[PDB]
Amino acid sequence: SVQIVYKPVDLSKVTSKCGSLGNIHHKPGGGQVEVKSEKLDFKDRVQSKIGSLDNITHVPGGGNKKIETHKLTFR
Amino acid sequence: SVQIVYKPVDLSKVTSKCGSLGNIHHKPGGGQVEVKSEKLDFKDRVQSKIGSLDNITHVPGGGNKKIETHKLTFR
Amino acid sequence: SVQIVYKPVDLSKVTSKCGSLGNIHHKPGGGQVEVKSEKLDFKDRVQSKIGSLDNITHVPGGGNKKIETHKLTFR
Amino acid sequence: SVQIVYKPVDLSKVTSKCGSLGNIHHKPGGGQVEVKSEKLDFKDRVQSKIGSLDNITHVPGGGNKKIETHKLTFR
Amino acid sequence: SVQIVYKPVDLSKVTSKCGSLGNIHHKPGGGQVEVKSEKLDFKDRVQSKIGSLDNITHVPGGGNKKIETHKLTFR
Repeated sequence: SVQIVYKPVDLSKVTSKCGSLGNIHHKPGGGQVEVKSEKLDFKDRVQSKIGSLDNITHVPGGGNKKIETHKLTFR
Repeated sequence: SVQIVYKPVDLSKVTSKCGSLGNIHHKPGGGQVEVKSEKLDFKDRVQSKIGSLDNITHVPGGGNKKIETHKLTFR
Repeated sequence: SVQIVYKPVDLSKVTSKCGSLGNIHHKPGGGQVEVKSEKLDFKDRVQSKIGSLDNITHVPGGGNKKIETHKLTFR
Repeated sequence: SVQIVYKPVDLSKVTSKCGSLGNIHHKPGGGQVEVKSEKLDFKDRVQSKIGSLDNITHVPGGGNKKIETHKLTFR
Repeated sequence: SVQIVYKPVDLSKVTSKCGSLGNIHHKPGGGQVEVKSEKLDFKDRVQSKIGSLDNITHVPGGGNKKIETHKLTFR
């Protein structure tokens, strides 16, 4: 009596073409950093970062993404 | 009596063509940073970032995205 | 009575073509960092980072991603 | 009696600065070449070139030129 | 009586700076070449070139030139 036929068909394409990719320059924190501290009181947790941190250069030739989710729930 | 026929057909395409990609310059925090502190009281948690942080250069040749979601719920 | 036929068909493609990929320059923390501290009191945990930390250059020729999830739940 | 004092002083400079140089594409003779010849008479020297010849891509980072000529003639 | 003092002084400079140089593509003679010949008479010297010949890609990092000529003639 209860017939379920789940037939998803996918013939798709995610495509990229690039003749040339390059000459990328990333220069963070060229300038001068000066931190002068006198008579500081801390009564709890301290987190400090000084300088050039967590800087990213990401250059994928493709960088193509496909996300697909299939869910069948029967109750 | 209860017949369900789930037939999604997909023949689609997400496409990019680029003849050339380049000569990208990213220069964050060229200037001078000076932090002078005198007589500071902190009675709770402190988080400090000084300089050039979390700067991103992202250059994908494609960068093409396809998101697809299929959900069948029977109750 | 309860017949479930789960037939997902996938003939898809995630593709990239790059003629050339290169000449990438990443120079974080070129500048001068000076940290001068006098008479500091800390009554709890301290975390300190000074200089050039956690800097990333990521250059994949492809960098193509496919995520697929299939879930069948019967109850 | 005849005194000649030839003192040319040169402190000059020819200078170039280029942040990035690239992504140059040179595609000569992409099309189709068809040469059909019937019943030709030549009674003297023949020179023939067919296709893609003498094509130049010249990409100097500098390409700076200085020409200097000094001539002293006494008679 | 006849005194000649030839003192050329040269402190000059020809200089180039290039941050990056690249991603150069040279594709001559991609197309199709077809040469069909029937009943040709040649009564003198023949020179023939067919296809992709004498194609140049020249990419110097510097490519800086200085030409200097000094001539003293006495008669």
